[PDB]
Amino acid sequence: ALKEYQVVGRKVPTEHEPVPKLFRMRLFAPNESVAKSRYWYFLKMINKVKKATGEIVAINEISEPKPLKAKVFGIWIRYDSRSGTHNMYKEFRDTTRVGAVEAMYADMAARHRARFRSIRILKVVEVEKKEDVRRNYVKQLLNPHLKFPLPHRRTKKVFAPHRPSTFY
Amino acid sequence: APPAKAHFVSTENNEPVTLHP
Amino acid sequence: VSLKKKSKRRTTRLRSRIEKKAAESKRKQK
Amino acid sequence: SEFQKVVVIDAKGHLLGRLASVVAKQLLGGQKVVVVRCEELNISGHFFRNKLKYLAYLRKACRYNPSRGAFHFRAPSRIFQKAVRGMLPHKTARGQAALEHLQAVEGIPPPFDKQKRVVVPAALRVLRLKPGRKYCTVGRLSSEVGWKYNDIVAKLEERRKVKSAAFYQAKLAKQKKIASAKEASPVNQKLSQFGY
RNA sequence: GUCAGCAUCAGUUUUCGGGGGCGGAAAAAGAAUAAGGGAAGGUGGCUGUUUAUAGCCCUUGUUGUAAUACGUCCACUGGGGACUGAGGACUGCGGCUUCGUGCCAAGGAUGCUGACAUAAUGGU
RNA sequence: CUGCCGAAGGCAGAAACUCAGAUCAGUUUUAUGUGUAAAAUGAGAGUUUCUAGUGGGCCAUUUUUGGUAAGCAGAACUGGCGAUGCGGGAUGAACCGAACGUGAGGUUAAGGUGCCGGAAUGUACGCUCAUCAGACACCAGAAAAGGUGUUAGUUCAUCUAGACAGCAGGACGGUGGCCAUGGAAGUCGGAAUCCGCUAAGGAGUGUGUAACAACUCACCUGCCGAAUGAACUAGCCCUGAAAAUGGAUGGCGCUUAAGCGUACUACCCAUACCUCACCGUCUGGGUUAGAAGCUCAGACGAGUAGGCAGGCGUGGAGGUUUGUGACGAAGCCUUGGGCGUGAGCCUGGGUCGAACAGCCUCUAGU
RNA sequence: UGGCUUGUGGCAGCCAAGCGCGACGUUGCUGGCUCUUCCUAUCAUACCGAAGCAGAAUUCGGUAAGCGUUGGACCCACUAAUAGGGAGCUGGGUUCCUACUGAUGAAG
Repeated sequence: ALKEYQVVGRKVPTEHEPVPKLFRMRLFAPNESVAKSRYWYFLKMINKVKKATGEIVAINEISEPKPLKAKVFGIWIRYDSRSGTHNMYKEFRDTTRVGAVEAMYADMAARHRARFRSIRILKVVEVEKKEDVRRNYVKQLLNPHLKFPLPHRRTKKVFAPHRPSTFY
Repeated sequence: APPAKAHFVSTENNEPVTLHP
Repeated sequence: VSLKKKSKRRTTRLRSRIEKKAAESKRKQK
Repeated sequence: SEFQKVVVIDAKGHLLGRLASVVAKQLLGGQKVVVVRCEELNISGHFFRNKLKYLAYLRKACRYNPSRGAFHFRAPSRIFQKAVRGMLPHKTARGQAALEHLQAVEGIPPPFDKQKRVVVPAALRVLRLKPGRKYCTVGRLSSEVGWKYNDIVAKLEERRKVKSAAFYQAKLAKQKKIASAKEASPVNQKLSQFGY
């Protein structure tokens, strides 16, 4: 699965730069090693800081402060496509930022044939205001009187003696 | 060259800044 | 049943020839 | 889920490929299988496409002695047998013996209409097909590919359902009598703490 | 002589279970209980409002030094199954034992028992 | 017959002796600019001498120039093949794993878990319906694009001052503006295309009329109450042509997949990996209590050309076995038994009738 | 022995959806005699759509390969039509088994 990490890093201090600036990024990766490499290439492509002359100063996994409250997360991401450039913004209702990112990765691999390396996440933000929600299906979930029967009921022990119920 | 030794990295002077790709 | 006019399965010369000439196409566009 | 000598499967509402695969695995396990009522097997895909599939199957024939050419079987039971045997190693003695353990029939003949008929949930269309999907019936594809015994089976099935309904009503009445005497008996409440 | 069963072991190995530390935001949550803030997908009330005859969200205190969760470790431990028994007096390295021809899971299996012999194994 | 070493597109081995070395490396650092020089790791490193076989070619890789509808041609390096069995890709000289003694057990790689087929008709989230779907494999030839198929997005639009649509109505009067004509009044046809009114009626969007007239939009008002529209991108789907007997994602078949994409577990097995036994080769230690022997330990095992070593069998000769034999030699047959990895050897039974064999040497029309 | 192959020519300019190119457009000039089967890319026959199609006759296009596509020296007749292709024999020109078809035949 995925875990959210904060990676703080800087280049090695020298005489030219006695106090190098400290760069922190919030990013998602299965483990710390992938997170550090994910961060290093991001730092290379944004600020041209080489991996050799830099160092990861702080690694910290982050847990969801309120995993028991359903939230709506809007995700700004950039995609590499045939043209090599695209921008998308999706909304997912889930109780955890990590799960929202996992759902985003599954949806994009399902729709646009996107892989982990092809997807770079710009921002995952929480949308508390109902009006700020843009997606109609999210608004459908947010309606106060939501109700619906179970979808995809679908139901070793081969050779059942009776016919299936698949109803109530 | 040996591996880099443990040291300190004071941030009160330069607090970490959020970077987004 | 296949239900096709052209077989979906390919011959070994044909499948090998794609990697022969697909690589050359990348050489040409380079 | 216990080894019986003979398993009678009422193929109504099942999917041809899924039921064939389950049956083909049971035959290699060494179990006699009787698949009754084969004119009710369901196949995914709309009827016109399935008939085009079958009519393409007729096209396969020898250019010398079509008598030795492919044998196109039109009965729904034989259609199921062809599906099953394609999932078996019938070129060997093991697969050939496995085929001998399968009896696929049209309707429910009298030797098997008085026996319990289990169903396979892994092949049932209701549990395995998304609602709103077009399908077809083998007993219908057979009639428009050459099978000429549809009316007789339907008539003999209406008779069978009438007789079975009369039998069930008699058995239900006897079961009601036994059920009424059940709570009348005392030990059924006296020491029923074991859950029975 | 043949084939078995079990027990105690040694080598290899697979599969469940318990106990205990140690780390992270000294988990995050959560519960219970005191402040303040905000409101809703607006409850009682009267479409509109701010806990009332439902409640929710945010911050802080507290119960607290809570648990859990994951990671990690134990020279902590309880079981189940399978393959193997090479070597052939004595030394060696070790632990108990007061030393002891002392004992021991410590430089490679022993012990107990049963059935069959016209059967069983093995060969063709 | 077996074992060991083992290529080549100057090699591999053999013998003769250096130093227990800073002596070399299909290597990486440090310094100076792929060259050179002076830390890491690994390895015992070497020198002269002679002597078998080969000096070819196929495939792919990255560096360029000449190129054309279109491929293509010529270089350098790199590997694989060739001497190479095994697992998988339905099967295969060049694809993915893996380098091979005889076995037992465990675990995997690549690929897989609907049935054929050993292994989850597992879990979770999406996409897709194809009257000639997909499982294909940079989807590269057709390829540029079409679609009132679907799901997502990106950028601009109006919207309880009532959105789009829908019904009701207005959509005018100067004016039949002017040339143009049988007949043209906005609408056969030639430049616009102005104005009074507005909330709006375009010298007029189309149909139509010989000409008219009449209807429509494009433009506004009444009712009606909420979202709606346009242009692009992405995934799947249809199409983007192909013939000639039957027909192939390998087959059966599969449509909340057994197709496509991702994520997570569980599971399957190669000669591969690990533990053990055994065979052989090499190497190392020890051995005065068949020395051509004994003993302990470790590593290793494809193999063509080629090199080295040890054995099995056949005819004859010398020596030996107080050797075997008419109470049955040799030979031959055999569903008998035993030994050796093997060449082969011994033996039981039957037949048979007069010679034959082991050991150490010699020899060859072996 | 290319998933080959088929219906739309060559040069220049103007645009210009867009990314110096730039698509469509737009303008400038000179071998025959008999034989089994298959494909449709249909000549005729069947049924349809369009056209100044009044009728008759006809043109083009669609589904369609079920069934036909001749007789004589490109020529001239017949015919509804004389459509196009794939997978035993002869002329002028250079100096065993297996298949196919019929026939028996032991056997639950």
